[PDB]
Amino acid sequence: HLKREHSLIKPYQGVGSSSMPLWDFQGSTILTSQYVRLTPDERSKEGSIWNHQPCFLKDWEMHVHFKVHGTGKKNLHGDGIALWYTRDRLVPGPVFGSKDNFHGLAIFLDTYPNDETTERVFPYISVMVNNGSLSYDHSKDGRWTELAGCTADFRNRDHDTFLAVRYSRGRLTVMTDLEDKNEWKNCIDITGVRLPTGYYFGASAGTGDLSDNHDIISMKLFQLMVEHTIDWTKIEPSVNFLKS
Ligand SMILES: OC[C@H]1O[C@H](O)[C@@H](O)[C@@H](O)[C@@H]1O
Ligand SMILES: [Ca+2]
Ligand SMILES: [Cl-]
Ligand SMILES: [Cl-]
Ligand SMILES: [Cl-]
Ligand SMILES: [Cl-]
Ligand SMILES: [Cl-]
Ligand SMILES: [Cl-]
Ligand SMILES: [Cl-]
Repeated sequence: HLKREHSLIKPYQGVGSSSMPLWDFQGSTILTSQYVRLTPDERSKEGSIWNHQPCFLKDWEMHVHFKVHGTGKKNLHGDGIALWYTRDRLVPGPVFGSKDNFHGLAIFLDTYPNDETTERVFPYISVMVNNGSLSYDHSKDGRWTELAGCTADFRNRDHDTFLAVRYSRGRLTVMTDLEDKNEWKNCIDITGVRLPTGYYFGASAGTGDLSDNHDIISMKLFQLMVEHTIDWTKIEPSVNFLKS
């Protein structure tokens, strides 16, 4: 149930050949045969990669093989990666290399605590749903708009690191595989998440005074076979909340 057209898999399609590429590469992104480097380990970069077509699956699960790694000493690295399922695509900006006031879903892999009064241990993975009205407060690591999150040790690991994002029937689940255990450990599991079909998958990274290599190695999108019993492209991104 792999959907190849919404995936990035080695050998990358159209790279070193006449075949149709499936992704657009934007900003500081460096394309090599063995990784897509959203930013090099250099300051003040914004790079992204965006699926060349929109996704109309109602129920899906994206697996991302990524690598964040750099030569910054002690805590002097940043800023992280965002994964996107959004109305718009290709616009750079302050939100891990991509535009603010976005429409849809963001999954942030934040590696630098901008918030001087933070309670979190970094890196910190969180999710945000936006109808266009919200601005991600980068200076505060998105504190005001975070729906859920978990600390996650993903930098400079000696083995492969993966993230899974599952969306089906209003349930959004983010899982990690960072500890070389060939298993999905839960990070976030929330319900009442409303997203339309017809949005774009993408990934972006950003660096400022602090930097890191932010690599995407592969992205594999799976269609979930889930029963349904409305115009799904017109659903406004939103979240419904269980009452107290
Ligand atoms: O890179 C770390 C840091 O560098 C600068 O201070 C700014 O660009 C911040 O937004 C960024 O988070
Ligand atoms: Ca941050
Ligand atoms: Cl590809
Ligand atoms: Cl490089
Ligand atoms: Cl800041
Ligand atoms: Cl915020
Ligand atoms: Cl770290
Ligand atoms: Cl390690
Ligand atoms: Cl893990």
